[PDB]
Amino acid sequence: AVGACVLCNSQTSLRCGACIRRPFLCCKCCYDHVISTSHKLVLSVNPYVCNAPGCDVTDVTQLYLGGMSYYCKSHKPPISFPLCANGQVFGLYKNTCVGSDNVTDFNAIATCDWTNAGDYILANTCTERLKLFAAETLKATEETFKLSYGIATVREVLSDRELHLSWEVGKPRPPLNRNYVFTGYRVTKNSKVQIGEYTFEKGDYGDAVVYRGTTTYKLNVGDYFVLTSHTVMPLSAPTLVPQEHYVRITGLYPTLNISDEFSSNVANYQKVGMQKYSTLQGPPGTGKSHFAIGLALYYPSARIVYTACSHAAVDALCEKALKYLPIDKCSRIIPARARVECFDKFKVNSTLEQYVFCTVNALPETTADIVVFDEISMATNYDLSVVNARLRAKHYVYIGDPAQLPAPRTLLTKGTLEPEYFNSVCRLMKTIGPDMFLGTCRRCPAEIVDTVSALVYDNKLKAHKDKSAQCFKMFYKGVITHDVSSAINRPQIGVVREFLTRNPAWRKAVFISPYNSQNAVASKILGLPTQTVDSSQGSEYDYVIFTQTTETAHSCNVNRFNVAITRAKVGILCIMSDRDLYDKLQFTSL
Amino acid sequence: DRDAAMQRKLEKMADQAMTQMYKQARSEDKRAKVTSAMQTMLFTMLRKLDNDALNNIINNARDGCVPLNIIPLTTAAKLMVVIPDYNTYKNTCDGTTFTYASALWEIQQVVDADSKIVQLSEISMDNSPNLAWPLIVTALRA
Amino acid sequence: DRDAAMQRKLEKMADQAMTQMYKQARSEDKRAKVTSAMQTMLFTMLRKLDNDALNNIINNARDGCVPLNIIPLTTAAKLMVVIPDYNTYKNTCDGTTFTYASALWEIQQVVDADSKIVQLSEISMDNSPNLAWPLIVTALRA
Amino acid sequence: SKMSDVKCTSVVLLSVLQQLRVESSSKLWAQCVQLHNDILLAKDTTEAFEKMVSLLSVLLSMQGAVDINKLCEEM
Amino acid sequence: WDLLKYDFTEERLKLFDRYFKYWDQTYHPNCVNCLDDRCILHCANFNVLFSTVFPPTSFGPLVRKIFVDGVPFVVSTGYHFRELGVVHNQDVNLHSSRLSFKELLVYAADPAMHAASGNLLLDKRTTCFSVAALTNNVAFQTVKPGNFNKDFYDFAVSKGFFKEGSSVELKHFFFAQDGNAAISDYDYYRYNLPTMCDIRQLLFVVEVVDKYFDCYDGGCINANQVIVNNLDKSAGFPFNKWGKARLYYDSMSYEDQDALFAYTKRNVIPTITQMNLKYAISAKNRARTVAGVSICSTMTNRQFHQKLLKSIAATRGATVVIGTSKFYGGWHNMLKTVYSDVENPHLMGWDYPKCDRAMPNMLRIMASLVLARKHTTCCSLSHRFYRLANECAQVLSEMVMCGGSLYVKPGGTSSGDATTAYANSVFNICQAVTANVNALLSTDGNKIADKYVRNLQHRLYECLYRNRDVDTDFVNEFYAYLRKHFSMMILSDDAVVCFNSTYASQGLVASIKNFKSVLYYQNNVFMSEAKCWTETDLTKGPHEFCSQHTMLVKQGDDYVYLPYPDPSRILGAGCFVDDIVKTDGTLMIERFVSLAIDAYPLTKHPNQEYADVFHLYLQYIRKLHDELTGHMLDMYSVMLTNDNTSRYWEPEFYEAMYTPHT
Ligand SMILES: Nc1ncnc2c1ncn2[C@@H]1O[C@H](COP(=O)(O)OP(=O)(O)O)[C@@H](O)[C@H]1O
Ligand SMILES: [Mg+2]
Ligand SMILES: [Zn+2]
Ligand SMILES: [Zn+2]
Ligand SMILES: [Zn+2]
Ligand SMILES: [Zn+2]
Ligand SMILES: [Zn+2]
Repeated sequence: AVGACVLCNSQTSLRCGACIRRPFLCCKCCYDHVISTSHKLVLSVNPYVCNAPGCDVTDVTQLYLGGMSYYCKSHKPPISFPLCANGQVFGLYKNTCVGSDNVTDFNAIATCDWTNAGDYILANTCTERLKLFAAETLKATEETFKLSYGIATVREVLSDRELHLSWEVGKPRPPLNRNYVFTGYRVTKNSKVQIGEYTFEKGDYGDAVVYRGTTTYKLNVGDYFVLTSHTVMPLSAPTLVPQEHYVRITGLYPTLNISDEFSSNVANYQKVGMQKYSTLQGPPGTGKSHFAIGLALYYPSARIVYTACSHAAVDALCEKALKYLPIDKCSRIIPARARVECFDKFKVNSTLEQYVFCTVNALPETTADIVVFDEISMATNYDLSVVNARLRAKHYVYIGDPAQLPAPRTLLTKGTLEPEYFNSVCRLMKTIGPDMFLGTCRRCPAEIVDTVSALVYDNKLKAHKDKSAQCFKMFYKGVITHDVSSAINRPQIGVVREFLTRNPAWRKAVFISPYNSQNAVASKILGLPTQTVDSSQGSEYDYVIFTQTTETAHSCNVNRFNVAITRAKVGILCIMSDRDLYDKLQFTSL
Repeated sequence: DRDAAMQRKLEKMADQAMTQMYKQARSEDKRAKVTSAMQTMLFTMLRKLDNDALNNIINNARDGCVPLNIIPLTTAAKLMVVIPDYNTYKNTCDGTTFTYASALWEIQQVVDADSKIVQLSEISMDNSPNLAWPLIVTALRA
Repeated sequence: DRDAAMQRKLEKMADQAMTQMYKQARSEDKRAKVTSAMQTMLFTMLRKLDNDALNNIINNARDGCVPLNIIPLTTAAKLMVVIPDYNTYKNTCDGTTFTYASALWEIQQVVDADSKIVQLSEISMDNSPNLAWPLIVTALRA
Repeated sequence: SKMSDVKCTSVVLLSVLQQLRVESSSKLWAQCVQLHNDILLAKDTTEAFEKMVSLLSVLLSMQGAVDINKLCEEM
Repeated sequence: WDLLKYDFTEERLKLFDRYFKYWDQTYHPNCVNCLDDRCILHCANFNVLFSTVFPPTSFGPLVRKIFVDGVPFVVSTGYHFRELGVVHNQDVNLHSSRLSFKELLVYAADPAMHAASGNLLLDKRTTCFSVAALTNNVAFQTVKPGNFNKDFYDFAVSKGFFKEGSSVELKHFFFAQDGNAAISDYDYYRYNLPTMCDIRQLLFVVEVVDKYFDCYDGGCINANQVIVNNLDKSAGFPFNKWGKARLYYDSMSYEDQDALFAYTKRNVIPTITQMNLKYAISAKNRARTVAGVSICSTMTNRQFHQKLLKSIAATRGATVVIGTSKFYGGWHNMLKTVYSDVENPHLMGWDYPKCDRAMPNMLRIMASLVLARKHTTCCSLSHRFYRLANECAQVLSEMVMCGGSLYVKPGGTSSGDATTAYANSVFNICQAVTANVNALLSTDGNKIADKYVRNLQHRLYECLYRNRDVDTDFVNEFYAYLRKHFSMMILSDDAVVCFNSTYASQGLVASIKNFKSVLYYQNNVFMSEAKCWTETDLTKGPHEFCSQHTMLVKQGDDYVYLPYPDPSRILGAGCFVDDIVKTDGTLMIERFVSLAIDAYPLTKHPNQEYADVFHLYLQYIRKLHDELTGHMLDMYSVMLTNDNTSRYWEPEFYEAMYTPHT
């Protein structure tokens, strides 16, 4: 079991033991890491524990090598020599190793608990192998935080689709949505056995936890629930494959008389051909996700994989391809588990079609000829590393905007992450500028662009529309109730219910609220399609009913508000909560 | 001498452990990277030969001008090579002769990616954006 | 010295007897597994017989013995013809029915050497070069 | 050594073609094998180089199986 | 002919009374009635002729529907051999209860179930009769090329090898093969014709060959005395679907192997034998195939022949030099016992073209009847007949499985049975004695000046064509003549002969042209005289025997013969290896130690470019060990404490292998 040191890529055999990911480390770097922090456990081809019959000494500064085993200070044979000596912990390839100085950064990456604001800015301006290691340890920390959630136990079964749950005392309740799957148990005497993978949702009336299940078992009183935790796969591929400006287009053959719609995008298509990876940045609704379909129709012999981190972003791409691209030579990939329903009009799960569509986590190991990664703001360096490990291709086009809302980063609570730290590509668009840029709002009415080009994008947007007189925003305080952690606001659903009998054309509008639970609970009063702001990024709607639930730091986030209000194609109703933001936009009063 | 015998037995077992661990590590490493090592070895050997036909077909295959079948040896047999861009056409073709693999070939027929036949007078510095690349040239050995 | 070397010899011998007991258990388990595999092989080859024609020819022998070489030739239901080139194909099984072993066979499939299905409209004198010979034509007894 | 570098490059080149699963296409593997065995039993360097061109052109014929612009870059 | 008619005894008797009517010796159409192993050669030699007028589908096993606990099997209860006539089993159980391990082994080995439950096949790729096709699709098996060992090749051209006009050049490569190799190589059994042999002459050449095999001893041995060399060697078909031969030598306790072996002395077990394509370095691009014979045949043949076959390999000084090493002065001693006081020696060496495919069935039956003359006491007569029928059903004319399809092998030895180098040696001695008999009889007789030899020609004709009983006085006298003037040395088909040259010039002993004639009428191949050498000068030794040339060097204080290989072979074993991990070098220093042990005598060769091959291997072992300790000092920081590889690059460790002390 030999490997490569993370921060100098020398050959080595050690692995730090207190770090969650066990990064391979060369000898000098391992001494630097175990002499400064408190990570004192090291594993070679065998661990560095004391091989006494009974002894617990693991601190590598203490152990000695004797015979063919490592003994502590009080069991060493007189033919022995210290490991942690001379500035080098002894491992294989000891004298062919190059020291480094980044051990003042690798310590901070491997030591921190990822809660402060600075750890993400350090996980994104380091070297590439440290970017991969930092992303991997962040994924591992987010996974082992899920073990800190409570444990459920059934009190009674009110109905076959209505359980009743009591949570463990002193441990926080998990949020109840289809992200978090639980496993059942009947552990009494008598069968400490999993009885199915379930998932919950808080039913409207009573303390009923309406559960969906894989199996068809009857649930007793004693059945109890434990959250599942997914092991983090280690990652290898670089975040950004190195750029190589070509002289002339390779692998792509352009087209004769593409269309009259994508005629103004031809120069950017030639630029995509010339480079290796290119980055596109535009304010919302300005042709970014349209540009990818135009890339499809400008290089018709080019096999393309479209990818995004959500499912509604890739579904917006799927709809645009349904409108434009030929539907026989297209596809769509859905994972087997699939707690959420996806777009089903393409020949699902046929990766050999010329135009594949996928979420970045569920990609299959394949090739392409140009791969389009839409919505890079919602991507972490784990996601870009996964898309660089699976998909091997000739050109990469990263499309997205940093001013929309990022990956959530559940651990981050103290501070704010500027756009140039969201991942590597968003840093590239905020360091040197994007390779391709298109700002002109071709989707939203000019009222929406007039109020959204003053909040984030400082007066840089003009619309190919006019004031469409269907942009209403009202100010109603909305006395809130509290769910698990995602608040629910009854009286604002009430005023929306009033705005549904008294405006008939709007019954096709889509509900948008920053909280998942209110998005579930306003379907049973209204019946409209419902979408959360975080998962609404990239798909537009004819009419949008937005409801600011609470006055907080989350729902009064201007990026979240911007991606909320720039999805209405022709009409929007915005039930606000904050006074200043309600004064910041310029709608009708209502 | 009893203790020195114990030391000799221990160092002999250490020596066998070193040898067996090295053999296992090197053998599994060699059997892992077998595809890439063989391809790198092949192209090292191909550059070492310095033949003027192998160099020509490799320097064409870098640009994108690869043959679609096995290159023939017989006089007056058929070879179909794809030419991706006009400049690659200009480097290899002249009039109707076609200089490939250090041999002269007589062009018979140039088709497009839409499988329409094309005359060699359409292939111009100016009309080429109106073509449908990559051409497939069917030629015969001189 | 006597007792300690005695116990060292004793525990060496006991570990030897344990190792040979392990070896015997592994040998007997593998014998059981091979006997199961042979028995299931024989019983599947029993179920694959064609018992009508086989009973007819065995009951038509004057002793009950028939040579093995004519068990398939008069009771097999599938005939696989392997054909190396086109003249052989034209002479042995031209068309969709032919004759062999004094029966009439109907061609149910033709695959090539690559296990790809080849339609009967392909096998002609001018498309004979592009087929991956030999051709395996599977026919059924009519 | 010029004759006995083509006799060894045939060995390496046919090993590369076999690792790329040429031999699942029988009509192509028959010609690659025939070119290999003809190079190995050759006494004149000209015919060995022509058969080496024909054999290598099988490897360049398959587009994405190798990455020729990456392998030739290091030289 | 009736399709199911398998018993042609009356037709054979009608043919024999129509053509050979006044041939007075008895003819038993079924050889199971015969009286000794000289009435088996007689009646077998007749049935070789007659069985070419009978339909070819009527030979092979005779199946019969038996019942095991109520379920109907079809299993083989006999055989109908082309040479041996009809042979019936004696222990056939038409209603059996259960299947033990022995009965299960027998019913899975034999081809009655496999051919009876497969699709009919018509393979136009061959001419050999095709029985069935077990799978639904025939299998095309390729042979990959060998892996290049580029480090050694660059070391070799660094030392100045492989230049233009070199006397040492690569000719031994790893040749690859396309799909139809195994069935375009099995097709070489079309060179096997049914040859009737001259039976009044074969029944004398048998006695002289038996005199050549007189000093050894043999018999049946019990199953606990059987020594298997390597037990991880595959067990043929169908037993390789579940394990190696280790499994079937571990599953059957010695009672269950003795019971199987005592079963084959009263029963015939037909057996399927695979044809494996060989992957090894060679000089010519024809594919080479080896017949992997079933463990049900190899076990019993090992018990039957192992005592004789391990007493041939342990006798030094005989004609059959199998088991005499070329190391430690063994080659000198072999070459000195060839020259056992022949008068005016010339060495001669011949070459059978297609030795294992053209070899007739009668000479393979003679080889198996000479290897089984040692059982005068341990076996009865019918036991020896049923062992002959088991060899002819499992080895000679078996069902060959060639890529998912059962074909009928027409005849000639299969290179993988338990007695193949030795049965080949008996065939080789038989052809040399037949050449001498033809050369001595075909001489004029008035021109033979030596009154002893002319009387020997007269007595030889009389003992061939005028006696019916073996004349041990003259058989001993003619064998003494052959050893005095035609000394041989035999390794399975490589023969070196040290014949008297005045005699063979006068015509009283076989020259090359007599072997050309004998192989014409008794092997159906033409032995071209560009593969048979004649060395008139004994201080150069045999020009080639067992692929090693021989040279007379000065060693110690006296002159010895030493074997040296072909230098292209040793360099080809360096540069081209058949597994990827053998390319590494540093793991394989024992590979280069063995190659340098084989290439040591090239140092004493006078061509300097030959003598550099040994120093190339010594310098390569030194470089390999230097870079090995370099890497094992990097991986650790301590060199190996004890290291005795320092002697593999001194020439004394290698020169000690060719000095006669051990
Ligand atoms: N070249 C164009 N001319 C006119 N309208 C366009 C053009 N390109 C895109 N649009 C419109 O603008 C909208 C932009 O959609 P999309 O590409 O999804 O924006 P985003 O990528 O910001 O979500 C599309 O609905 C499309 O109808
Ligand atoms: Mg978009
Ligand atoms: Zn650590
Ligand atoms: Zn390091
Ligand atoms: Zn201790
Ligand atoms: Zn007889
Ligand atoms: Zn016996």
